[PDB]
Amino acid sequence: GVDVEDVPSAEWGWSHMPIGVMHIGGLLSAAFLLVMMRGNHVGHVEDWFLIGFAAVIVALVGRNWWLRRRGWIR
Amino acid sequence: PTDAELAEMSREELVKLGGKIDGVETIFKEPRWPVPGTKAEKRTERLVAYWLMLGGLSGLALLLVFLFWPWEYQPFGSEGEFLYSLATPLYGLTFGLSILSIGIGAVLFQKKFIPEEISVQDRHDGRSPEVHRKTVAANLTDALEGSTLKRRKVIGLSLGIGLGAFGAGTLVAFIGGLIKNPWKPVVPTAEGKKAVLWTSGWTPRFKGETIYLARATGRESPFVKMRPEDIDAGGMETVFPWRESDGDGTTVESEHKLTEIAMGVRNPVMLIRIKPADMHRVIKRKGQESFNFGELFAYTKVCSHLGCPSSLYEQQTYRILCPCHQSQFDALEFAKPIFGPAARALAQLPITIDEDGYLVANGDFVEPVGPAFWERK
Amino acid sequence: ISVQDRHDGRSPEVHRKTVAANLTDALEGSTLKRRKVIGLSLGIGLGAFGAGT
Amino acid sequence: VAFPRLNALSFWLFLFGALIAIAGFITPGGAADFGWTAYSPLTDAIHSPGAGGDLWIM
Amino acid sequence: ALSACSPPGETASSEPGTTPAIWTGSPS
Amino acid sequence: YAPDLGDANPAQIYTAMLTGPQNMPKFSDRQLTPDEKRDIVAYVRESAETPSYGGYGLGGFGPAPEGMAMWIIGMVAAIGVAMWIGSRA
Amino acid sequence: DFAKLAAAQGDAIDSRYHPSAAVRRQLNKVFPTHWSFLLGEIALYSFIILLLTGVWLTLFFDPSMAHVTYDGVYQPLRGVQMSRAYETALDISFEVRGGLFVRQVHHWAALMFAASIMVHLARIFFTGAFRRPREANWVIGSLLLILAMFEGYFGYSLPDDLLSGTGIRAALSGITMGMPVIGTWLHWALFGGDFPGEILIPRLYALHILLIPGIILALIGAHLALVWFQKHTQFPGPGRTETNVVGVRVMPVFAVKSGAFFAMITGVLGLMGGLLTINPIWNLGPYKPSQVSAGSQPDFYMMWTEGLARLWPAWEFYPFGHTIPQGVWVAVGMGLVFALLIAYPFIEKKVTGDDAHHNLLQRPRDVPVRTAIGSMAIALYLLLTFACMNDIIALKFHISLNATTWIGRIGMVVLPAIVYFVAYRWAISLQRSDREVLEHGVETGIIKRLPHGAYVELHQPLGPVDHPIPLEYAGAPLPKRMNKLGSGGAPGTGSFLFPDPAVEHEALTEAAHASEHKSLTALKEHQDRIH
Amino acid sequence: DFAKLAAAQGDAIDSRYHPSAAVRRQLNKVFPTHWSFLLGEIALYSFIILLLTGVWLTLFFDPSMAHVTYDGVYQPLRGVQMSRAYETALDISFEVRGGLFVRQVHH
Amino acid sequence: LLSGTGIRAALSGITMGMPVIGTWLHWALFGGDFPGEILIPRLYALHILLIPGII
Ligand SMILES: CCCCCCCCCCCCCCCC(=O)O[C@H](COC(=O)CCCCCCC[C@@H](C)CCCCCCCCC)COP(=O)(O)O[C@H]1[C@H](O)[C@H](O)[C@@H](O)[C@@H](O)[C@@H]1O
Ligand SMILES: CCCCCCCCCCCCCCCC(=O)O[C@H](COC(=O)CCCCCCC[C@@H](C)CCCCCCCCC)COP(=O)(O)O[C@H]1[C@H](O)[C@H](O)[C@@H](O)[C@@H](O)[C@@H]1O
Ligand SMILES: CC(C)=CCC/C(C)=C/CC/C(C)=C/CC/C(C)=C/CC/C(C)=C/CC/C(C)=C/CC/C(C)=C/CC1=C(C)C(=O)c2ccccc2C1=O
Ligand code: HEM
Ligand code: HEM
Ligand code: FES
Repeated sequence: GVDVEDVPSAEWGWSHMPIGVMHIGGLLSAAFLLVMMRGNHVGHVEDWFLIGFAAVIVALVGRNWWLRRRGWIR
Repeated sequence: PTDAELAEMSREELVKLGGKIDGVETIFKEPRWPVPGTKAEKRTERLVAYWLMLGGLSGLALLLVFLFWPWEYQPFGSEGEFLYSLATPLYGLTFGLSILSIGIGAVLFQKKFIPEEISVQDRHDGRSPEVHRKTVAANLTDALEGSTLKRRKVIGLSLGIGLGAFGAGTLVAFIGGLIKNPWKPVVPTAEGKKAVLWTSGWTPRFKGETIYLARATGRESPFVKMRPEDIDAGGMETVFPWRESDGDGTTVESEHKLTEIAMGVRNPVMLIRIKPADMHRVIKRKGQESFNFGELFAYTKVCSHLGCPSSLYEQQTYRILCPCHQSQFDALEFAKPIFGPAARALAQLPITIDEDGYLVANGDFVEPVGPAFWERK
Repeated sequence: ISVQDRHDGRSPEVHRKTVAANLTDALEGSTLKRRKVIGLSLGIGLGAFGAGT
Repeated sequence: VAFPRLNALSFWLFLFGALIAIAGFITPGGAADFGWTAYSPLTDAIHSPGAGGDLWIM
Repeated sequence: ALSACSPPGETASSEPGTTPAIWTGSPS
Repeated sequence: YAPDLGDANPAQIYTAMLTGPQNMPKFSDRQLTPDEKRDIVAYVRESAETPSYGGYGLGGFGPAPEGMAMWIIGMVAAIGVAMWIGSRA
Repeated sequence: DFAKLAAAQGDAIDSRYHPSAAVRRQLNKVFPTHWSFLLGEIALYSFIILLLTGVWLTLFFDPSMAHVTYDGVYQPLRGVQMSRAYETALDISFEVRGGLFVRQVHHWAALMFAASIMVHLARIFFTGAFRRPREANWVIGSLLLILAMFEGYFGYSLPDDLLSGTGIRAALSGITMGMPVIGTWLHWALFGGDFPGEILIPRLYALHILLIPGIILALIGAHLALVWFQKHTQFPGPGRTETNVVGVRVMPVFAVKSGAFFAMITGVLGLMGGLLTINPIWNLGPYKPSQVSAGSQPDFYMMWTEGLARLWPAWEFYPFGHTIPQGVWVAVGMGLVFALLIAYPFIEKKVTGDDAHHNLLQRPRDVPVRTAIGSMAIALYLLLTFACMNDIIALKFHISLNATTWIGRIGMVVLPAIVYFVAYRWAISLQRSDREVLEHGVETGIIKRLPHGAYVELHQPLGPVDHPIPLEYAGAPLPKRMNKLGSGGAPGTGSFLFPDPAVEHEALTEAAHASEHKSLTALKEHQDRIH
Repeated sequence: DFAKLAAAQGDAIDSRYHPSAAVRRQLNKVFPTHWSFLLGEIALYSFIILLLTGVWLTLFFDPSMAHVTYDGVYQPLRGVQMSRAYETALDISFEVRGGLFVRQVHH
Repeated sequence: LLSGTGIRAALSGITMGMPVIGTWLHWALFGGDFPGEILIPRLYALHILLIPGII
């Protein structure tokens, strides 16, 4: 799924992962970080850390998906 | 090659022929010291010799140190404890040094004197030649077809049935000695016979049994009754279910009972005296509103996650902590798990005092104590 | 009723000659025979380690 | 530059020293809380005894 | 990787409860 | 945390048992009798002052420093020896 | 005198068993000489140590859970009630000359066995040696890894001390008890009843000295038989091809190298068993269900499991009248991991459709996706391992326990993704560096200022020049320093203090140069002729 | 089904390991049929049994010389000082289903 | 009782009675006098692992 210009040694071994796997992986990782807010803990600093990391992951996935959908990123 | 011309081959030619038979061609092999009579060869020979000699002298040191060093354990803070502490490091030093030096000498001999070679072997892998594959397939098919088992369905069906039945019977008669019902009532109780997982040493046995909270003195009479004023506020105690009929460790049956109560996995109880200035902060569990005796609460010392002793009492936070997986229960909220992988509260033991004033258990745990299982709740 | 040939006793001469050639070639090309000190120290060290162990 | 590898060494020493000094927040006592000037008696083992100050120093 | 469930029998209370009575033990 | 007990003289151990400062349970003179307290003091001092017999005590914590030592000494040395014996490419 | 004896013994052996053809075949077998192909051998040699010391330990160990009073030589446990296994372990450590040394060598050998199995697995996975025809050999290796993990677990559980007993109670009891339908049945089949039983230690002793060692011995035998008759893989190189093996014959280079490596590994293990303390049981005391210690961690090859149990967030289920505890997750976790380790070659075969016979290894940089996955798995394993040790990390490095717990929880998601991304880009960038070297030639580090002011670097082409003709990548490593191609010259021969006469220097240097040219020429002729 | 499956399994085995020549050499090995040449076989087969039952016995035996009081089901020995090994042998005989049978088959 | 009598008569008496190294062999094997504590475990390790492995 890659070209010699992108991955020089593409003929030699497995060198492409479909972007769907990465996109759903990011969404699932964000969902896991969010769902970890349900549990047993008095404090709420960890909830904000989870929310921030989930936001960063969702932002990265959204930007990558948007740029592949518009043509800039391939 | 014939015997006559084999008789007239040099050793190098014979090695070449032998390698060629096996599929191996040594395309390079040259002596390590082509130039005779140099000082560098002498130096390398003496280096290998010195490494092997160090190995020999270290083996001798191993023999001598093992035989003659003072090895017997020496008590704390006495003379001869330094030599005892050095005993085992000296065995390790001598043994490892000897064998490591021998290995180094062997590596150096290989790298410096054994001629460097580059041999090439043919793999001959993948599919077998068609003659071998066809002959082996024909042999197997001929066995199966001459057996005639295919055209005899009654014999094949009977053979399958019999072998399967014998295998099933043997497997059952093999594993069956290990299979134990965990719910066979074997433990007496003031309500009949009950399963082990439903009971502990705190379970009363004759409907009015006085079970004392006994501290472990860690000594003849390792357990003793204790009074509520024997715990200062903010202090923690590990108590065990001890009855009058258990004894004091003198007689052998008394020691057996005391051992069996000290080794009960669900026996230990954590007894904590809350400071009164914090007794307003106590939130009580439904159905356990009357299990504490004033400032003294009693909980199980068995974590509800995986059964480790949650035995770290932080008084200024009233937090029970289990070191196995870092669970935190709030002792002010009926030992509710506030952190970690624990999701169930620690059981609370009802306690009171008897006529003499000694702390006793006011009944049994109102739930199973240790880690959860299928049949819980 | 099947009959198989033993093919036992000594090996064919080619195999014996080539095996002897390979083994003596190893021992000779290693040149350990003309290293008296290396051989002696190897024997002493191996024996010392064996006795100690 | 005169020493191209010593240059990269300087940069990485920068990065890792800065990270070490900032990692004092990870400590429960917190990072250095005695100012950037680090005046003497306030910085002793008695006054400001946490580990964030030691990470600051190193 | 799923959600959490509280134990059905682990609720809190508001009743303060009575102080435990002095204990007496049957002879056997 | 609960600190390392090695550098503490007996009176500090005794008074730490006797008056639990912070998140230490308080061990009164009837919960822990003076003879019990002295036995605990003796054991703590003995454990602080005893040298390791098997060699170098890797901090006295157990399998964590042991695994770190194996990965950083034993495995490093083994891999280095393999690199010396073997070849690259 | 010994030549006649050797000839007569060989004649007798050949007349009686006629092994000449087979022995010659085994002596001429060619093994590649890469250093990484030695990694597996470490796991072999330590295992042999584990046998030897193990047999020694069987002469003094009584694996009885019966309770006795010590009355030994160790004063700080005099009069303490302990099991018979703990007392016999104490007697080994104190009452038998060299018993402590044998115990420590045994435990260190177990640790090296596990670690070397892990490093060998990394080699096999990243080089792609699990590919056809070597999938079953990967399956056998994975089974050996699991068996070694559990064998070491049972081993250090054998002396019933506080730490090992706490580990038994946590893992082998709590996790087993909580399994959905058969958990209590498994627990009562294994322990014979409740956890603090009377049969556990003898059963584990039988499993650990006889059953699991026998299974591992049979699996290692089958493993090495497969490696021997499915000849070793190799990296692409000058004289290498899918249909050959380039290296050294067994006699005598390979045999001497393997023996010397065995001796050196035994030396390392002996030195560590003497100079470093491992599992000082007498400091822990006998196991007691009422006591536990702050530093509760297993041997490192199990640590990840505990880390998982430390990080998974208290997720339990309550179906109709039944409880599914948190520990169940951990069990499933392990299962999945082991499953995902056993069937990896088939997963990659399905995903990439690559079902071709492969004898030439792959450099990890040439397979960026598999390298990224392997780095991801290594990062996750390391994170779980350190999360197991987060109490010690919290104590030594000032950080709160909740901080390490939440760092681990968030990390087991964030860190593997970052490591995947970095590894993928790093592998492709290594590919690009290889291409740059192949297309411009090696950078020699020498800068010239041309008369018009041009600062140029001197490039050393690896092939002919027209500027070099760009060579084609052939899956092999490339030189990037000039000292590695011989430009650094040779020092004056001597003894590091005194030179040899210049005639001897000339003779040796000329002979070595001629030999190097002869070796390269032979490889070049073989490469040219075969291709 | 079980013909094409056998052919496919044979092809896969031969492509991965190419044992056809060696396997055929093992299938064509001729063995004399005299009855006495079976005697050694007996010594092998019983040995295999000794392994299997033997492993079973290791799941319940405790090899200790520590003194215990029996306290079991077999009445004629209750309250008798014995060793832990003798106690667990009695437990194999009486407490485990098929334990006595496995013991007797093993001996 | 029967196998213990057999151990005493053969493994102990004959081993003890041998010349020069007899009692040394007995005390190495039994770890002391005949009614030792490391005899049954030693025989168990010889019998389930060592001798079956050699065999
Ligand atoms: C590949 C395996 C395929 C075959 C598996 C073997 C067949 C399973 C059933 C066993 C056959 C029955 C033999 C006796 C079983 C029987 O009938 O048990 C009764 C209650 O069974 C029942 O209703 C049915 C049992 C339900 C099975 C539950 C499945 C859980 C399994 C999967 C988990 C165990 C895993 C074992 C792994 C081994 C770990 C160790 C390496 C009540 O026990 P209990 O009243 O305590 O009395 C005890 C005497 O039974 C008993 O012999 C004993 O010897 C006496 O001491 C006595 O305690
Ligand atoms: C293979 C090399 C090993 C050489 C062994 C060969 C030596 C031959 C004989 C060995 C005899 C044993 C040595 C002395 C006997 C001895 O044990 O001395 C301990 C001293 O220990 C220390 O700290 C000193 C640390 C200095 C050692 C540095 C070497 C450590 C290496 C092996 C670590 C490398 C791995 C790095 C891992 C991370 C790298 C990756 C990032 C006592 O320290 P102490 O002052 O009492 O405090 C303790 C506290 O835990 C506490 O304070 C407590 O209160 C005290 O009770 C006492 O335990
Ligand atoms: C989980 C986490 C975030 C931890 C952070 C704590 C920490 C190390 C903070 C340092 C400050 C920071 C973040 C600096 C960043 C700059 C960088 C890249 C620094 C790199 C240097 C680092 C991080 C070194 C730490 C290495 C580390 C954490 C190792 C694990 C600790 C282990 C396994 C200790 C085991 C161990 C112990 C505990 C002993 O007591 C002992 C005693 C005697 C001999 C050996 C040992 C021994 O090996
Ligand atoms: C892969 C193989 C093996 C591994 C990983 C392993 C691992 C271990 C470990 C880590 C210990 C703890 C020792 C201590 O802490 O003192 C142990 C104990 C023990 N091992 Fe092994 N072992 C293996 C094979 C064997 C074999 C083959 C035997 C017997 C022939 C054996 C006999 C013993 C005995 C008797 C003990 C308990 C005695 C003691 O702890 O001192 N082991 N094992
Ligand atoms: C040539 C091989 C073997 C022989 C001749 C042999 C012989 C015997 C005999 C005669 C007994 C007495 C049985 C009784 O009176 O109850 C016994 C007991 C025992 N055997 Fe073996 N055995 C052999 C191999 C094995 C193996 C391989 C194991 C373990 C894998 C094993 C495990 C045991 C155990 C644990 C006992 C004691 C349990 C009991 O006495 O009930 N044996 N052996
Ligand atoms: S057993 Fe207490 S947290 Fe796991």
